Amino acid sequence: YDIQAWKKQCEELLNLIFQCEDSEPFRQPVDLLEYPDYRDIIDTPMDFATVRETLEAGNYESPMELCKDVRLIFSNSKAYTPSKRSRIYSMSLRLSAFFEEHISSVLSDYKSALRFHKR
Ligand SMILES: Cn1nnc2c1C[C@@H](C(=O)O)CC2
Repeated sequence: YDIQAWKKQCEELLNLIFQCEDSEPFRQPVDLLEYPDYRDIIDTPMDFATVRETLEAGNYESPMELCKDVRLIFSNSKAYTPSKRSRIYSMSLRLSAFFEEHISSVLSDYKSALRFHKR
């Protein structure tokens, strides 16, 4: 019932994501010189270094807020892809399945900890 445990769990999951070859297109903001029309389609850019920095600055209040920003990395890739069979989009799908499989217990444990505290 540790209410704060999600933070280190999320740091460790981000470490696994940064080791994954599938995360390379998403580690830093999308290069606007390489994709000149990117901001014509994407309203809110997001990347894993921004998620890690926000976590490390103490600017997430819960793992749900972190999960919303990671999900935005994946929804931006899906909105920007010219094809659902593109290389970078295909990497985003695999990485999203890996993230979702690992974040489930972090969210469950955090919510259980809040419920125990409320009692
Ligand atoms: C920068 N980026 N993020 N997601 C994607 C891309 C490139 C896009 C394309 O290949 O034109 C496919 C999906």
